[PDB]
Amino acid sequence: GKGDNRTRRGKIFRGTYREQLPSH
Amino acid sequence: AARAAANAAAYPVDVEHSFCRRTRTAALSTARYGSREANRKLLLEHYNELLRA
Amino acid sequence: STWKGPYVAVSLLQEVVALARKHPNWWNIGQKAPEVINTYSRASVILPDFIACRFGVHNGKSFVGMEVQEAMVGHRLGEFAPTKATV
Amino acid sequence: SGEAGSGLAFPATSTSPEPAGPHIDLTGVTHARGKRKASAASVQLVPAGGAGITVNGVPLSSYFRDPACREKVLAPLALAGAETAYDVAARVKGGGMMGQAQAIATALARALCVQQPSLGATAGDGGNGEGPLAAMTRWDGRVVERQKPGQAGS
Amino acid sequence: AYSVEIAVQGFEKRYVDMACNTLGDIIILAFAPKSYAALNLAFGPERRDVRLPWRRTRITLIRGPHIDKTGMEQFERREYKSVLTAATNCPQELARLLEAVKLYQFTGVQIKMQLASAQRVDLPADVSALLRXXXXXXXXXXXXXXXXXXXXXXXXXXXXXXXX
Amino acid sequence: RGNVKDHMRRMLVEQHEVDRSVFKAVTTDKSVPLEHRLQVQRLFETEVPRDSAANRVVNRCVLTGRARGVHRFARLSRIMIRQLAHSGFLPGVSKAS
Amino acid sequence: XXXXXXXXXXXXXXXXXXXXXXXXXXXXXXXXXXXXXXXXXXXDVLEVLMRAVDNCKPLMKVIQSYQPRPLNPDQSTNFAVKWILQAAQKRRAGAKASMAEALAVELLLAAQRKGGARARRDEVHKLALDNR
Amino acid sequence: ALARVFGLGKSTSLAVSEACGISKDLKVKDVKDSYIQKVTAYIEANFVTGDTLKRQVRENVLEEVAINSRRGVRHTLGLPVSARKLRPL
Amino acid sequence: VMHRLRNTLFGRAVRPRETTGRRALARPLQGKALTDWYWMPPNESPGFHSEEDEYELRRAL
RNA sequence: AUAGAGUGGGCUACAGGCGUAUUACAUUGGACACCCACAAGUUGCCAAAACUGUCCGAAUAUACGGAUUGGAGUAAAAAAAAAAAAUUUUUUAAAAUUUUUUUUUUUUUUUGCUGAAACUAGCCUCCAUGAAGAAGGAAUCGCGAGUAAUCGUAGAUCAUUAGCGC
Repeated sequence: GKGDNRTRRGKIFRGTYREQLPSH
Repeated sequence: AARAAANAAAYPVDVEHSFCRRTRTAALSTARYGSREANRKLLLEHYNELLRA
Repeated sequence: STWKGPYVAVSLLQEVVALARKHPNWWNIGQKAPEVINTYSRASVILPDFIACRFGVHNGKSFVGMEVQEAMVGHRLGEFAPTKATV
Repeated sequence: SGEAGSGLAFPATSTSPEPAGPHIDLTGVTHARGKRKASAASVQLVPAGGAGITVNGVPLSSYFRDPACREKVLAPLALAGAETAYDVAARVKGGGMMGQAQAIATALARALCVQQPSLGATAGDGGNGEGPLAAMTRWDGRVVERQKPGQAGS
Repeated sequence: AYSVEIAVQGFEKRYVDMACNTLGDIIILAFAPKSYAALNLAFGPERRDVRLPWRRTRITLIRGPHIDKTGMEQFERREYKSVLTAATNCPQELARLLEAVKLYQFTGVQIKMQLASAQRVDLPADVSALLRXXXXXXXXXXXXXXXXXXXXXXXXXXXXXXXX
Repeated sequence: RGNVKDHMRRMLVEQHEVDRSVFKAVTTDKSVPLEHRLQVQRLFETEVPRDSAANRVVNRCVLTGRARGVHRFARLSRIMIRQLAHSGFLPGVSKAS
Repeated sequence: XXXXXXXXXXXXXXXXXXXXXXXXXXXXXXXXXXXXXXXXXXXDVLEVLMRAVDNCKPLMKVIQSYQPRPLNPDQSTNFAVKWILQAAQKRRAGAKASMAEALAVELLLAAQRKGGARARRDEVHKLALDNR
Repeated sequence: ALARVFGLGKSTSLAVSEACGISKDLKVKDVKDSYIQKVTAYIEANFVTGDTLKRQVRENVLEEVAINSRRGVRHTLGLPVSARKLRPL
Repeated sequence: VMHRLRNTLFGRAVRPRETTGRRALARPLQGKALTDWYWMPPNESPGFHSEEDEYELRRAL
């Protein structure tokens, strides 16, 4: 997971460090 | 922990208060009613209510 | 899913109110409720109480009868209706 | 003044076009432009002992803040041997760090060329000439090859 | 005291080019002093013909119908843009402009138009009294352009207010 | 194939207009009613047509009956997009670069 | 005089060696130069590197069949720094300390005409002399 | 800096150390045993020793397989519900 | 704290992520967008020369 | 009935074997901060690797790695107005405030998400358990400059689901 769950890096891999913009 | 400066969001509507520093101008826009003139009525009332401050 | 409305069991509830003609849960604690209850959908959640109820759940080929006991109270009923891929 | 076409198209697998000239302005301050990537840059050169060297507003040592990249900035300036006496005013856009360095290096080279003709290359005499700095005038306009419309396929 | 901006959208550069030239002919005709005898012309140095680049986006396709995952091909849409700039002081020729663009039909080419202009504002006398300087020109109207039988000669027209 | 059956589903999203469903969704997304959301959501998604929620639409193509590989770019499907593209009977979409 | 920069830069680029910053390998190789200073005066650095690489120059190359081929000396430098570095990874993976220490101790030993680089080096020298 | 406890995970480890006062950059060779008594007391203030938890989850999924439930026969079968090499049994 | 005056001046509130049901009103409606998606002629044009049956006529032979 | 609907499965099952990818097996590294470094990308603003600082190197399976499995869906920060005002905390001599304690206020985030319904079988967040794996034989594939590799990034279809696919 390249540190998927708990990092400041693997969470750009899981698309969460970029906080999802509010859209619909 | 990162967000874009230009949120440019959606799923809502408003009067969009904004200022332009380049030309020293405030900007308010229309969004609520279908016709343009009804919006001109709403923002004209908002301008009058703006001057109550 | 507890937020903003946690429980969905409407058709099951219509059948439960059909059972609830003398007691929903042996108010007349439980005595097995011999009248069979046969649902047609397993997306339903399980609500607290509902004990001693003979539930017949659909598997896509039949109806599966399973008696509910105290442990399966916080579950969704489709967890008890498999496709039988045993081997 | 009589400037001319200086440009080149040196690269392989993708061309380039830096149509911008280098020229001296009537303030005694020459201006020049350079890109070596699609990221691009411009310069403005004052013979001065003022603020010294400047890209992007800030002093250079914090903006660029790998040392090897800093001598990639200074390499035409160090090759010239005319380091100190000019205020270096410059602007950049785009890309990645040492691409910005070698781009701003090329632009600084061009401005130094119109300051001193013989050190570097120009279009003053038919787009030809030779000095120590004439090699790094014409930009290395290779960009990335395009990610291949096709497969890994392996 | 009226300002006009015309934006123009196209697919073939031929049609947007003819559109830009013909509306330029219309503007220069619309404020033309055809005779000397009345002499408040606006060729003030606001006036431009700014060209523009586009929105680079490539949209690719499978060539083959079934298996064929080797078979790719790239496809692509172009939008070519110009903006046309002028401004003027009397309204009757502005109406000649709007009726001029009402008549001459243009092929495949969108007309989006910006009409910031001065228009006077009534106030309730309380806020005029409690006034007793910056720009504050803030109306910015908005209109739809589709789903009701229009192939987009839409006119948007923000407004500028004045109440000293 | 069956493009029209989906149009019937779309028409049911609009005959039993989604506003009625979404307004009941408003009161179930409100936490202000302490309860009865379970009663409101108990029915009102069952008396309301189950085939009128906005997930049962699958967005098929319009030229043909394609149900997979559609494009909202120009409301067509890939093989037709290519056929119209080579024909050029489409709004200026040429082979790229 | 510029061949010092040439050999050092080829050392840097061959020290890059996996995809990464040549800043990372550049600070790594400069750390090897300073660690060479520390171990050398512990128990005079560009000096020992230039001596080590000029000790390590394979002048005539051989091609298998066995046929000798004359070699332009820039590829002699280029093979040279290569053989140094695969011997370096041999020693460092055997030590599995950093790589900077390993390249430092190898530049000292190839300066001292000793080590597996020198062994490979002069056997292919003599084998170039063999098959003429 | 007890990134070092074993019967627990890391975040609760630094939590228990913080709950008796151990900061970062301290080693296990630098804690006096009074703080060991304190952290053990805080372990029965916290939950204890993940093999006690492994016994606990043994009766937890014992409860789940006692329910005649197909995740129970997953746990008697070893199938991923999201490496049958490890199981909770 | 000045934006409170701008807020009560303009009547605004935090639009996303609060769970008060207002997002389901202020959302745009997709109802026009869902039914303008298709385009089916009825297979018999009321004007004239319907092609959808001319193809049947051609393949009848 | 090889025709249409309706409800629920199944199209994703799981001795084996094979193909394609990703992630690692560390120190050229992990972590954490930094300025939140500069992009493709202002036309009708936004990253990561790294650079700089700091912690870590015991066969520890390491603070590497992150597969499986249980469990739970929780914190606040900002500041305004009035009354009073010169109080809290140690040892056997000291310390923090000149703001302590009451009322009214008040924002901005927070809410598990999206969907009618997330057990199978989505996804998110946070705990806990921490597997193999210490670089891979025979065999073999791909590619010689802004290329491999490594690093993000954004577009599609899409209610949400692409982490690895394209």
